[PDB]
Amino acid sequence: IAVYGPERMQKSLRDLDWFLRYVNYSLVAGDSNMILLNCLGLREILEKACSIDATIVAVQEMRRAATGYLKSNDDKELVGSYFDVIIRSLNADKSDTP
Amino acid sequence: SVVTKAIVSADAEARYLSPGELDRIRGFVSSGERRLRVAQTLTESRERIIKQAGDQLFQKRPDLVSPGGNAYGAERTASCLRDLDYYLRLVTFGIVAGDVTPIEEIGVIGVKEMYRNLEVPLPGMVEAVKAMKSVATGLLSGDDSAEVGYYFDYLAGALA
Amino acid sequence: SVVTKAIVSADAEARYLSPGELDRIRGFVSSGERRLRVAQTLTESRERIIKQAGDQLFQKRPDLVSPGGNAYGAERTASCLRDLDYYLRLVTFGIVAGDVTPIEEIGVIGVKEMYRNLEVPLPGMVEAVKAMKSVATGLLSGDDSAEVGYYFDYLAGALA
Amino acid sequence: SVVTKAIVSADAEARYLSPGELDRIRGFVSSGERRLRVAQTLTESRERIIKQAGDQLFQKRPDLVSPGGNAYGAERTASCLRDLDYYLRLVTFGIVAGDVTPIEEIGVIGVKEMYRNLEVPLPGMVEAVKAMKSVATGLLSGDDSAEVGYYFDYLAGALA
Amino acid sequence: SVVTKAIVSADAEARYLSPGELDRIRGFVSSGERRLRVAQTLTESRERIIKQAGDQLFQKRPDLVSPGGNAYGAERTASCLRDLDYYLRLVTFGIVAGDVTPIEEIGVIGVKEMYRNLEVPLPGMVEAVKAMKSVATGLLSGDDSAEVGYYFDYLAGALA
Amino acid sequence: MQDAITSVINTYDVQGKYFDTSAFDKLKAYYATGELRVRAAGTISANAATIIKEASAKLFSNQPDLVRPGGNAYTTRRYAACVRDMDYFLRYATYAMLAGDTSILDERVLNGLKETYNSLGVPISSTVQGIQAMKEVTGSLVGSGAAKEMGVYFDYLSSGLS
Amino acid sequence: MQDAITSVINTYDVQGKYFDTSAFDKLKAYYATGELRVRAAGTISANAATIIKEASAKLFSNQPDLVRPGGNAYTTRRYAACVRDMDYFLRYATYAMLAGDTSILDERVLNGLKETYNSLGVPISSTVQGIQAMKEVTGSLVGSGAAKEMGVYFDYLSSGLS
Amino acid sequence: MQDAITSVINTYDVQGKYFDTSAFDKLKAYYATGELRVRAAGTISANAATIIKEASAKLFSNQPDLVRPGGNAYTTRRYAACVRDMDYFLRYATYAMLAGDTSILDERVLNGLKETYNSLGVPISSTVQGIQAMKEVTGSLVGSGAAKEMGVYFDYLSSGLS
Amino acid sequence: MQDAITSVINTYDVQGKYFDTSAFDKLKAYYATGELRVRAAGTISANAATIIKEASAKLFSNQPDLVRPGGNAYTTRRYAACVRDMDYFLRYATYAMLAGDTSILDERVLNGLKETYNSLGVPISSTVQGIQAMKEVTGSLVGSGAAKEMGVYFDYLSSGLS
Amino acid sequence: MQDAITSVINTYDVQGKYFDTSAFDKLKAYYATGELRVRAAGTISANAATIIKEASAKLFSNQPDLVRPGGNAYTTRRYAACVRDMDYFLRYATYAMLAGDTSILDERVLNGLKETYNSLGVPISSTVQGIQAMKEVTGSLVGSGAAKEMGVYFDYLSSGLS
Amino acid sequence: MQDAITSVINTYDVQGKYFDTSAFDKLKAYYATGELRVRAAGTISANAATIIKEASAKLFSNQPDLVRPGGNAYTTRRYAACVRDMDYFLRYATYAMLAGDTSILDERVLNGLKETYNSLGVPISSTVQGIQAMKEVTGSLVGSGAAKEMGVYFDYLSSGLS
Ligand SMILES: CCC1=C(C)/C(=C/C2=NC(=C\c3[nH]c(/C=C4\NC(=O)[C@H](C)[C@H]4CC)c(C)c3CCC(=O)O)/C(CCC(=O)O)=C2C)NC1=O
Ligand SMILES: CCC1=C(C)/C(=C/C2=NC(=C\c3[nH]c(/C=C4\NC(=O)[C@H](C)[C@H]4CC)c(C)c3CCC(=O)O)/C(CCC(=O)O)=C2C)NC1=O
Ligand SMILES: CCC1=C(C)/C(=C/C2=NC(=C\c3[nH]c(/C=C4\NC(=O)[C@H](C)[C@H]4CC)c(C)c3CCC(=O)O)/C(CCC(=O)O)=C2C)NC1=O
Ligand SMILES: CCC1=C(C)/C(=C/C2=NC(=C\c3[nH]c(/C=C4\NC(=O)[C@H](C)[C@H]4CC)c(C)c3CCC(=O)O)/C(CCC(=O)O)=C2C)NC1=O
Ligand SMILES: CCC1=C(C)/C(=C/C2=NC(=C\c3[nH]c(/C=C4\NC(=O)[C@H](C)[C@H]4CC)c(C)c3CCC(=O)O)/C(CCC(=O)O)=C2C)NC1=O
Ligand SMILES: CCC1=C(C)/C(=C/C2=NC(=C\c3[nH]c(/C=C4\NC(=O)[C@H](C)[C@H]4CC)c(C)c3CCC(=O)O)/C(CCC(=O)O)=C2C)NC1=O
Ligand SMILES: CCC1=C(C)/C(=C/C2=NC(=C\c3[nH]c(/C=C4\NC(=O)[C@H](C)[C@H]4CC)c(C)c3CCC(=O)O)/C(CCC(=O)O)=C2C)NC1=O
Repeated sequence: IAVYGPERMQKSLRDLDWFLRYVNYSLVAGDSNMILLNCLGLREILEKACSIDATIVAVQEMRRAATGYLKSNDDKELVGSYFDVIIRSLNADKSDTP
Repeated sequence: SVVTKAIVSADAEARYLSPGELDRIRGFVSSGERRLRVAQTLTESRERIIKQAGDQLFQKRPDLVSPGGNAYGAERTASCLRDLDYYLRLVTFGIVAGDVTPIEEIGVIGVKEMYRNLEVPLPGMVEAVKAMKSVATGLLSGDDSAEVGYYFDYLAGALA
Repeated sequence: SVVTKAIVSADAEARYLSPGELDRIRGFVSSGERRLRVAQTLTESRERIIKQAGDQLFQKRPDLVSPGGNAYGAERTASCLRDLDYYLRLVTFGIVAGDVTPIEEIGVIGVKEMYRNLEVPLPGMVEAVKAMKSVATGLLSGDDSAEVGYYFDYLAGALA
Repeated sequence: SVVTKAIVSADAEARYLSPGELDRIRGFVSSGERRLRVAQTLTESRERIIKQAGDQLFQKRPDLVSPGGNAYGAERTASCLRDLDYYLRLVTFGIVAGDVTPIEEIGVIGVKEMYRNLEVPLPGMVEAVKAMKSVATGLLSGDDSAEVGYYFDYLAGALA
Repeated sequence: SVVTKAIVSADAEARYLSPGELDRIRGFVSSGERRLRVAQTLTESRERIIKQAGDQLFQKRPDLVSPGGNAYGAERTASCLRDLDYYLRLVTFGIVAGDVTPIEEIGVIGVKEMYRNLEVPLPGMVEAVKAMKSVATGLLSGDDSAEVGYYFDYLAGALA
Repeated sequence: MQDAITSVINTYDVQGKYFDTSAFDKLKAYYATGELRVRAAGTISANAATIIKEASAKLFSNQPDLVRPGGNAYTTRRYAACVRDMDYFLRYATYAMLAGDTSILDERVLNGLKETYNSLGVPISSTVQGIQAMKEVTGSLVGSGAAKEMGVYFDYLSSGLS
Repeated sequence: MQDAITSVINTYDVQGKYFDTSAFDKLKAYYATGELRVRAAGTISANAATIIKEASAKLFSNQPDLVRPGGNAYTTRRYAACVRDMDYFLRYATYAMLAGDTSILDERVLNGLKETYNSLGVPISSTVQGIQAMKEVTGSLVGSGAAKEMGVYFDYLSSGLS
Repeated sequence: MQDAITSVINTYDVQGKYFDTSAFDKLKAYYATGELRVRAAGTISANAATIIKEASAKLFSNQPDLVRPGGNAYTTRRYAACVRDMDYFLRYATYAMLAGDTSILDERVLNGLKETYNSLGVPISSTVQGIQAMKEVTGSLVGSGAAKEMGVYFDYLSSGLS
Repeated sequence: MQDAITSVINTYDVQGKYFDTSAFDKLKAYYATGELRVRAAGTISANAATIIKEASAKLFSNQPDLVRPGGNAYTTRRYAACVRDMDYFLRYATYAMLAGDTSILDERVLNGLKETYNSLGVPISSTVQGIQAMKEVTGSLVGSGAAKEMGVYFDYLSSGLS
Repeated sequence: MQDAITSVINTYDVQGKYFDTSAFDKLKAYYATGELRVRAAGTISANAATIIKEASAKLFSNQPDLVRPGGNAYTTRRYAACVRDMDYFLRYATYAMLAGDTSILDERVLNGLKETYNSLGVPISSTVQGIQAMKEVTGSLVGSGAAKEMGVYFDYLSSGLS
Repeated sequence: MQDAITSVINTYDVQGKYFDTSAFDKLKAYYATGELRVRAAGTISANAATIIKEASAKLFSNQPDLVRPGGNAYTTRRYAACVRDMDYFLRYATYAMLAGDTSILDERVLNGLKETYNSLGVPISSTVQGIQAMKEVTGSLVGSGAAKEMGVYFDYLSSGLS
């Protein structure tokens, strides 16, 4: 935390809250399209002042946590897909953004 | 090339070459000898340029040859250096042609989605071509260096 | 203009200027001194050029100033010579511009419609601009005469 | 009318009317007196043509005025006769115009959608138009009957 | 500005500038440098002036920050001090302009209706401006403070 | 568009009435005038280029400013655009004369033209003077009756540009 | 109506920023050229009638058809209105030069001027020629630097009209 | 669009004049700066991504509300649109600097921009702040004289939006 | 366009917070009516032609002058255009009912409707009456529970015209 | 102007008929709603300045760009102009509500407002947001029944601007 | 559509090799011939009208039956088509001479032309004779050194049509 800085830490926390909030919004809307589109260019924004591996680990952690509370196979797989879209977009932007 | 673009532009309006177009072709053919000098000097020292281009690329971005990187492995690093060789050869072709249309037709159109299929990071490509530009402009004189570096900056912008 | 042409060519496909476009702009601004010298000579000698060109045109084609002709009369001969002054001014404009764009935008678009609305014979205009090319390139040196002749010859072909 | 068709055909081509078109207007205005007489004959006999056409239609198609029919009832039969009156007026307009353009603008465009929204059978309309054709062409002479019959034929084809 | 005001006065009378406006403009441009220094003095130490003036205002009128007052709360107090910042910037604009035209145009026209919609007490604004004037005249040296006071005076008269 | 026959058909269709004596008189009037209209139309079609030449020469002789540097008709392109406008005015005046009605002049020439000239900076007074010159030139070639008839539509164009 | 100082004030107000070094540089440049501007404005004010007389004479000599019958400057009232317009152009060019900005030209002179002249029938090219006549006449009286300064405003008027 | 050469050609074409000494002085002055302009344009083409990135960083640091919820940069989509507009402004400033005239800035960028942004909800003031950030970044990379020249066009864009 | 879900999501996204109790209440209310609204939309989709038939019959019985000469619906073309407009209103009311929002009505109907009906001379009051007639017919066809939901959007259209 | 009773009177006058059952039903509907209209009108007249205050505060909180430097509402003058426009909108919406017809909104407010705003540079989107803010502010004050009646007139103003 | 430079670029890129000394010499040859190529192209652009004049005259002189009724060129349409074919052939020959390669003839001239003439029945012999008529004349105007260069391209067109 100390080397990362307060401003970057605020950005990281609000971004985790952001991922969770669009997961909720996508579940309500019925399509994960907002997550997909807002993640199809996020990696190159993040790389210089962020760790993409750290972000992928964080999104996997939220996926596991949210899957924990559901206690239903279909709900678990649906939320897992809505987090897999984040992971997949981050992995797809290994080269530049489309 | 300059002649080809001028001919295409004239053919677009179904007309002859304009006095300005004849002048631009005249300027191109007048300085062709210096372009040949530049291309010959770049070609003669290709293996150096490639080797230390890889050197600054890998020292500036150790993660590429770090485990999990795109360039890890002898074969994958060899393909890295071969891509650098391709682009140096394309730059020499552009020097000869007097414009960047060989770079366009060979190695720019569709480069992004190709390196998307290859997982190849485009910032890594930009750093590699910038190292190539620094070295090549270093071997050449400043008057040459400016026009040689313009093609490399073009390639870097295309990859970026 | 050459610069404007390069900029619009770059802007068409949404990019910064290519090395070839920068090279042609560099060549254009490198030739500014001779362009200004030639335009200065033509402006300095506008009266002499128009006088001699009108004389040669009217001697070669007496029917224009013959009764029943288009240029018959002092006022119509004055209009005839005023047109030559117009086109000499446009040629100087195109010389400083580096291309025939001012010439075309001022005195080539719709010129056939205009001269058909005036009963002005197009072959007469071709002969007039050819004579004015001869007179003008007579004054200028060998290297500059060719590049002025390119402009005059474009204008002649445009009228023809 | 004929003049309007010729003028719009020339206008959409950015040209003056051709001599063939001017011959069209000449021949059309030559036959003006006959067309006016035909229209006057039909206009003076409107009330009799409506009743005879209605009688012929209902005798040929008793279903329309039969119980459960579309024209069954006094008001519906009156509306039927009113439609016949409209189309007779339209035929007179087309006669004076020299083409089916008034019939097409006032009575043909959207007629099928109209009568579908009014659950009015189209075969009944065609039979009514044929009946009115018979009644109206009965009055006129052979040459005038041949002219009016074609307007009624266009109406019948439009309704079918 | 002084120049704009003189031009407007001349235009209202449809006359060129007389020696009076011309030499007052000469005086204004001669004294522009010291006006720039005075503006720099207030610009460099703006936050000191704002904080001191806010403190003095709340001392004189503690009811503004008291419960039920308009400045109650940290956010509303911040908005108060931001308004004071606005007016300080406008006063520096007036100093560099040499006239109260920027102050009047940006912050005096419609100030009553705006502060009425916000329910801001105009008298409280008056003591705020007076506190700002006291501080600014404190920082400035000698005659300079004089003219600065004038601007503040105008602003106070503008708001009361 | 709308012509005299179509105009009568429309005015009797709106009110729902059949043709009466007055309508037949109007139709007969148009039918009688038709032959003269066709002769005039052919004459103007054959001589349109000459009419434009003479009217343009008249206008630019009276107002040389329009073709000198700084004038609206100063270039080959702006001059050609001017003579194109005059050609269109003449052709549509011929169309309206042949139709017998001024509907085409409204919908197809004048609807939006004056705002177009205000945006472009075209002098509309000079344009109306050129239209009047076209009227004067056309009348001599068409004769007295066709001159009155075509002057009706030329004046309609001039007043519409106003 | 904004001068250079007002323009800087506005570009700093719209950003909400206080003045910094660049703004002081711009205002210092204006204060440096202010003395030249004031001297030129005084010279033009003292010699305004002479400038108008010389320029009107030159224009009517180059285009004599204006003051002859059938020209737009043929009557006492129209000649008076012509020299009145030249007085406008000179006075407002003096204002724009003193302010250092061409805003007063888009703002009090050239707005709707083309439409006004086109409605009146005033020649535009001839008016541009008169504006030049004033430019060459004024340059000689004001000297080389003041002529270079006033030329931008005279050319502004000419380009706006043309 | 037009460059300095075309601007001089037009200002002498509307007047019906050949190039005089002042015109050749202006053309020579433009030709003198051509190599500097080409060098600056090539440098900015080489460093466009760096300039856009660091200027966007400066803007979003000084305007944190833009990227927070409710701000007009709050999503990756909306952020990407912002940085594309930044690329627009830098590219057209480079074009204008190379041409030597602000005609392209008014024609292809500034015209209709405020209306488009008002329709979209974009904050014009923050866009001006981003443009000033562009100017600050670009000056260091291009050097003193090129910084003055390119800052002229960034100021023109800012004043057009402001 | 928007729907109820998009409106709620944007309301809570611009603030930056998760769905509160009111959000879940609105979503529950929207979802509860969903099956009734889908049944109504299917009934209207299968039976649009009928609804248009009785609605137009009621309108033209209440106002016969519309379909008599001199009425805006007196022609086969204008009658067809009238019933086509009725079909637009029915279909867009169905779209809005399914969306739960009136955004589609503002975007794709009311934008340009007043200009259209004022240019064409269509009576706006009679159009409001026709929309009301479609309201009663649709309510009779789809049941009272769906009748209220559809009448909300029919009333929106009616108040948009008048 | 015109209200609901005058609307019925005018349609029956143009048709030249005495009142039928439908006219009396419309009049009875207006008489039923009139007392609620009067209550709402008195409520809004009492709380006009308040309603304007919260609506403007809400709009400038949702769109802080307007009041900040470089925003259309950034000046004492421009802010006061915005508040004046909002007061006009509220008063004329109250007039329309009490009348039962939106004709006064068409004539006094909407006929010319779009062109005025487009020439002034006012953002029409933000103005529609301000009208919606007034709508939702006044709905809580007038009560649900009166809120439903006032909403149609606020929607009418919003659609007229859009 | 490739010149000599692009031709060697492609022949070296396809094998994946860098330029050799022989490649540099072959480039040197074209760079040396470029000036005479440009001069020949300029003279050809100058006289293209004249070569078309004489080529049509000579072709219709040596073969009489084409212009006469029943001939391959017997119409004003077919006459214009034939002269246009000569114009396009000569322009493309000039293009190929500038480029120094015959690829442009394949990719814009012989691309579908041969079977087009076969379906149209155009006599290949007459076209080939026209090509000799064109080149034997153009060689005189361009000079022997440029004549031999134009010869290969004209012969290539002949062999393609043959
Ligand atoms: C839900 C859809 C969505 C997300 C998440 C999103 C994130 C996002 N984070 C940003 C900044 C940032 N984001 C981060 C890092 C954070 N980023 C996270 O993925 C990590 C968990 C974490 C660090 C480990 C940092 C350090 C910044 C500061 C600016 C920079 O990186 O250059 C920005 C650029 C705008 C700004 O500078 O404020 C975006 C667009 N945008 C979206 O439309
Ligand atoms: C002349 C036009 C042209 C180009 C440019 C081109 C690039 C190219 N590089 C490839 C492999 C590769 N290229 C690279 C190099 C990249 N990855 C590293 O991180 C660096 C950042 C960067 C080089 C500086 C690597 C690591 C591979 C191996 C990828 C794989 O095998 O999946 C491949 C896959 C096919 C093969 O290797 O034979 C292509 C097509 N091909 C072309 O026909
Ligand atoms: C700057 C672009 C430009 C050009 C070129 C131009 C040409 C031009 N030439 C004109 C007349 C004329 N032009 C000519 C010249 C022709 N007579 C002979 O046939 C010769 C072959 C030939 C001259 C070499 C003559 C004789 C007239 C007088 C015709 C007349 O007034 O009846 C006119 C009409 C002037 C008027 O209103 O009286 C124009 C506009 N105008 C322009 O704005
Ligand atoms: C000038 C162009 C035009 C036409 C043609 C036209 C026809 C028309 N016919 C109508 C009704 C009718 N039309 C008919 C006629 C049908 N009955 C039988 O089935 C026959 C097949 C057929 C006649 C031969 C009948 C019976 C009605 C009354 C039906 C109803 O009550 O809706 C109506 C409904 C309003 C009214 O009754 O006045 C129209 C508008 N309207 C126009 O503006
Ligand atoms: C979904 C958005 C949309 C709307 C709203 C719309 C309405 C619309 N109605 C039109 C015509 C028309 N609309 C009507 C409407 C009828 N007149 C009667 O009096 C009734 C009161 C009323 C309906 C109950 C009529 C009669 C016309 C023909 C007008 C004419 O052609 O002169 C037209 C002109 C184009 C055409 O004729 O097809 C439009 C654009 N179009 C659209 O794309
Ligand atoms: C550049 C010229 C200019 C000025 C001056 C200006 C004043 C101004 N004052 C405001 C609010 C305010 N202004 C004040 C200041 C008051 N507090 C105490 O009562 C004092 C009597 C007084 C200051 C001495 C306060 C407390 C508010 C907040 C009111 C609220 O939040 O409702 C606001 C609204 C800010 C927003 O909505 O975000 C503006 C625009 N606007 C301008 O464009
Ligand atoms: C740019 C490359 C190119 C060219 C030049 C070309 C020419 C060409 N000539 C055509 C007809 C024609 N071509 C010719 C010319 C032929 N007949 C005789 O005069 C001569 C032997 C010979 C001249 C070389 C003629 C006379 C016609 C019209 C006769 C017909 O209808 O068959 C056509 C058919 C379509 C049309 O004319 O609009 C084409 C496409 N096509 C191309 O892709």
